[PDB]
Amino acid sequence: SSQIRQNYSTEVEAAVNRLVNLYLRASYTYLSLGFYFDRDDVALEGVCHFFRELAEEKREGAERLLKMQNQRGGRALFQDLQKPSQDEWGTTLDAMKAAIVLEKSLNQALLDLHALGSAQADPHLCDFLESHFLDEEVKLIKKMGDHLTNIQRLVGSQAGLGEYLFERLTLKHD
Amino acid sequence: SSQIRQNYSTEVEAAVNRLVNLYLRASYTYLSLGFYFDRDDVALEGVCHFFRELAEEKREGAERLLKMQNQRGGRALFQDLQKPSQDEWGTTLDAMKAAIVLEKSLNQALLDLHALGSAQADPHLCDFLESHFLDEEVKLIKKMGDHLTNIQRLVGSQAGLGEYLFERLTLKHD
Amino acid sequence: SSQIRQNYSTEVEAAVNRLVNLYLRASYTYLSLGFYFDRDDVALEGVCHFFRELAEEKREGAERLLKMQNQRGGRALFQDLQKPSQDEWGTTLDAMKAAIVLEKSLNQALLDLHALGSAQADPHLCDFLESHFLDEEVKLIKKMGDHLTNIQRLVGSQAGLGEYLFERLTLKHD
Amino acid sequence: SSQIRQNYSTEVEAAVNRLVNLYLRASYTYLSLGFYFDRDDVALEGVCHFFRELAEEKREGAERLLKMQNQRGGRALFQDLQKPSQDEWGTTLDAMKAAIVLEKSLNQALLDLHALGSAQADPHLCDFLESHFLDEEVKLIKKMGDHLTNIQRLVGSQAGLGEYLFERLTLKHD
Amino acid sequence: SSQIRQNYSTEVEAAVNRLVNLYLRASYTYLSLGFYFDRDDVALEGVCHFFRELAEEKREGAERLLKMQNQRGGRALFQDLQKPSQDEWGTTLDAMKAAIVLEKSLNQALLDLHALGSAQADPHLCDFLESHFLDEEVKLIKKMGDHLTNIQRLVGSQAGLGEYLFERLTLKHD
Amino acid sequence: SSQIRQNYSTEVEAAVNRLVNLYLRASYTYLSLGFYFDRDDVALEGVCHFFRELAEEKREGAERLLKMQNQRGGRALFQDLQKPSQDEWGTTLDAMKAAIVLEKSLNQALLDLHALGSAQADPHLCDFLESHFLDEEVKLIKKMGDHLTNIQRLVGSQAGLGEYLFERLTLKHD
Ligand SMILES: C=CC1=C(C)c2cc3[nH]c(cc4nc(cc5[nH]c(cc1n2)c(C)c5C=C)C(C)=C4CCC(=O)O)c(CCC(=O)O)c3C
Ligand SMILES: C=CC1=C(C)c2cc3[nH]c(cc4nc(cc5[nH]c(cc1n2)c(C)c5C=C)C(C)=C4CCC(=O)O)c(CCC(=O)O)c3C
Ligand SMILES: C=CC1=C(C)c2cc3[nH]c(cc4nc(cc5[nH]c(cc1n2)c(C)c5C=C)C(C)=C4CCC(=O)O)c(CCC(=O)O)c3C
Repeated sequence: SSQIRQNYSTEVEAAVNRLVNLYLRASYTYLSLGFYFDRDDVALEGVCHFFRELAEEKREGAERLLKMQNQRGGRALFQDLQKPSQDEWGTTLDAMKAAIVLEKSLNQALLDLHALGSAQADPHLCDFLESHFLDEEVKLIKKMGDHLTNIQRLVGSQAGLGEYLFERLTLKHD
Repeated sequence: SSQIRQNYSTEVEAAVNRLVNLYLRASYTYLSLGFYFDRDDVALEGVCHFFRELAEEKREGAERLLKMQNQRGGRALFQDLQKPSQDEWGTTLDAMKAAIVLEKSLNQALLDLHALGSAQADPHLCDFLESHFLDEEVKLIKKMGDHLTNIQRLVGSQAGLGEYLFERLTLKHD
Repeated sequence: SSQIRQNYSTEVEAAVNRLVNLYLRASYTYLSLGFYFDRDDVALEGVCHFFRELAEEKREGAERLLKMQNQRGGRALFQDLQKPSQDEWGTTLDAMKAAIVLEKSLNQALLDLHALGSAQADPHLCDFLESHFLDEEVKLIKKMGDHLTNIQRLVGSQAGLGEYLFERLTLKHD
Repeated sequence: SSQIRQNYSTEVEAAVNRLVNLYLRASYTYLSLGFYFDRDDVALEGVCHFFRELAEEKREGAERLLKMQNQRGGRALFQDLQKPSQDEWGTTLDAMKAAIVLEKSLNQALLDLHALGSAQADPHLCDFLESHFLDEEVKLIKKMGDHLTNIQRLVGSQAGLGEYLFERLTLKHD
Repeated sequence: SSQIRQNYSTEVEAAVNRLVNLYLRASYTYLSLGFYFDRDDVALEGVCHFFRELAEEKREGAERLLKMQNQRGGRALFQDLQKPSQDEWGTTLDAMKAAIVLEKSLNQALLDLHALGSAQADPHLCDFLESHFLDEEVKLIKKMGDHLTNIQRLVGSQAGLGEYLFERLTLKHD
Repeated sequence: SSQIRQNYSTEVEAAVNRLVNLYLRASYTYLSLGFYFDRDDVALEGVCHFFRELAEEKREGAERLLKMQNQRGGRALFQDLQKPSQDEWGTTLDAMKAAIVLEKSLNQALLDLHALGSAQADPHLCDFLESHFLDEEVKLIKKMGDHLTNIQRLVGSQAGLGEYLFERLTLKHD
């Protein structure tokens, strides 16, 4: 019995350790996506950059859960990281559609972990979770939605030009 | 046939893609190691820091291979990342002994990829590899060896004090 | 027998003097290309600029081989410079397609000279060559490939607009 | 019929395109001369420098004619560049004697093109030519003459010492 | 078996330890040469300075081999340093002729050690060697050759004046 | 008879030339010592640094005797430099014990040369010697003695820890 731990349920840490593997594996899809747009036959650098910073952000979410878990008297247990679920990612459109989903998946996770953190009454969890995680997750998921409208409204006329303009003026304007 | 690729063998990229998975999985052991020393019952922060920067360095080596591979006309293929090969890591001594090895393993890899890069005559590979990889690898592997002498010469008297002094004055002196 | 020369084969310099004429004549195509886009009936200034700096870069590669050759005890022998192999260069697309090739041609040259520099064992050559030449050549040949994807994805819808946007936002964004 | 061209005779551009090839080929002799004094058995660096900047100046004259020609509605046509007319260049004296001549040759050209530009009444030509070209050409041809007096007055006593002093104190005094 | 060493052949270090003694003994000739021109009956300070900095440069090459050798798991073994092979060094001409040779001798050494470093397949050696050693060695050996042309072209008229001018204006002009 | 020399005995210079070889060979032991503590199985960097600066200091003493000797009308004659008298140097304790001695040996030399410089009446010698040499020699020999007390008082309990603390806090405190 680690002289620190208090109010930390064993399921609350089992959930934190799956969260850790979720962030690490979403971080994996993001670099998988990134180098796919650096490819010389896709050549869409604005997009690589979008995804390479996302990958970082996710590794950050991971490191932060690891740190809070050690701070509560948890035992960070690691599992292996499932490889990305597709290799060629298509259009920006399609890449972006895979993305907004990986993000409903992780927000959903936060949502379920936050709940177990309350029905199994857990005060500073039902705050550590929302302040960094729940919140950024909503901002990120709106801005991902706005991107889709935009690339859809563009890439639906003559599509190749839509992709270009979008990466040239969206990641170089706002 | 990607209009870019020239002098890049298919085995040279298969090797680069295993190198990518080697760097990613060594990056995995390093964060596994790091959070283990942030544990409140190990409490050796100097060591967490050592390993958390190493983990980064390795993710860097990875990103750099991914980037050169896309630059040669390669197809970065990803595999899943094997989980760390141990969970509790012991003493700094033992953690450090696991480390100098993960590093002979990756240097050995560089060594074999560099060789296939020449017996299958490959000019800017038999330079991209040494300038970042081969070289840092030697500096890193000496400094890891010097650490062992030091922690061995300390942690062999009354061991607990050796661990402390070493993390307090080595990661806070040189 | 020039009191300097050491380990420098006569074929290694014959190759360096063809390399010199290759760089000088690729430098020639680049200015030929450049003034063609300054033409008032092509009017695509972003492109002239692309090619006028390339022409310089190549004259640089040339001067540098001349200098290393005098540094090894070689006798720089000059030949005349073959005029560009086409006069009107078309579309940016077509101009760009002529380009990525002049560049596989010179990289191939570096590749063959580097090899003769080793099968005829030649240590500081099998380094002078890669550090400036082999390496820049790969970076240049990727970025030329990325350009093609981009102008192809644009100039394939209504083509005239593709050309315009590409020169306006690519050479004025990244 | 290019919607720009006005008062530009076809012979005025044929002359401008030979002028272009004259500047390019004089630029060729100058680098041929330059690397000859970087040779370790001539070793006269002050002189290499003299000629390497001259070579640039000439490439400049060339680029400028190309640019004015595109500005008048001309079609810049390129020809190949005749290799330098000698390989070993001797003494500074002799190198310098080859030089003052390549310069009467190009000034003579300016002189004949300027004339056709008037007997075939051509107003902004019979100014573009003198402002950059005719004028610099006189200053350059005096200073080349002054150099000859000087190296002749020196290199006529015990000659080797004359060469040395001249390159040491002339290109390092005025 | 030193826990560090990897891919380092025993002959590769035996060669590195002779290299160490070569650099140390060339460093010895250079100070032997230096104080000979500080002599009040030679009095040629520009030359002492030339050689005293060369001596340093060589001690540097030595220290650097010692450091890389300890970095590979080698055992730096020292031998005694053979005294300079002449005591009075003559003219600058003669001093300089002894020099360009001590330098073909060490470049030749680099050349042979680099080769054993490859026929006995050794990746980060066949780079540590060229980046500092092989390369500087060529630049140094050209500039030494240029000096000879110069002092020969001077010291061949009335010789005493040639020596003076050369040390006064070469080591005080470029 | 060198027109400079005055009051300089031939034995005074024979002594200065042995002094030169003493400084050069003590400079040799110091680098021999230095790289021994850079070894990855000794790993005591504070000590390498101690000895590498000592080695320099000694080369300085040497260069200074060479310079005064040329200043008096002496003929600096060189001899070869005897290799260090031991290869593995042990403990800091033992390394340090070899050191304080190489220093009584050179101070003793200064002492005997200073004496011959007076019984063979020699005014500016019986000052050049004490101002740089005799004096620094006493300061150096006290501080070497203080080090011994300290490492002895430490390395006599559990010895490995004594070595560590001493190099960590002595070369990083005062
Ligand atoms: C293969 C799946 C993974 C992906 C795609 C991934 C992606 C990243 N990991 C990063 C940083 C990092 N990743 C890190 C440990 C790991 N990262 C790992 C796996 C992944 N990490 C593994 C395995 C690790 C252990 C679990 C660490 C420690 C950092 C650096 C943190 C720091 O200190 O800056 C960055 C930041 C790059 C930059 O320069 O902006 C990315 C994009
Ligand atoms: C072989 C005959 C040639 C010689 C000797 C020559 C010499 C030169 N060309 C230069 C620059 C240049 N030369 C250039 C295009 C060419 N240059 C070429 C042929 C020659 N160019 C060819 C062939 C080209 C096309 C006609 C360009 C574009 C520049 C650079 C202009 C700029 O943008 O700075 C420079 C400037 C070097 C410096 O660093 O100061 C020299 C000396
Ligand atoms: C093998 C025995 C020797 C040892 C161990 C030695 C050690 C040294 N010699 C140095 C500098 C130097 N050593 C020098 C000439 C010699 N040095 C030589 C032999 C030795 N020199 C020989 C042989 C030389 C001629 C007698 C010179 C000229 C310098 C540099 C002086 C300057 O101009 O800075 C330095 C300074 C290193 C630094 O970066 O702080 C050390 C440690």
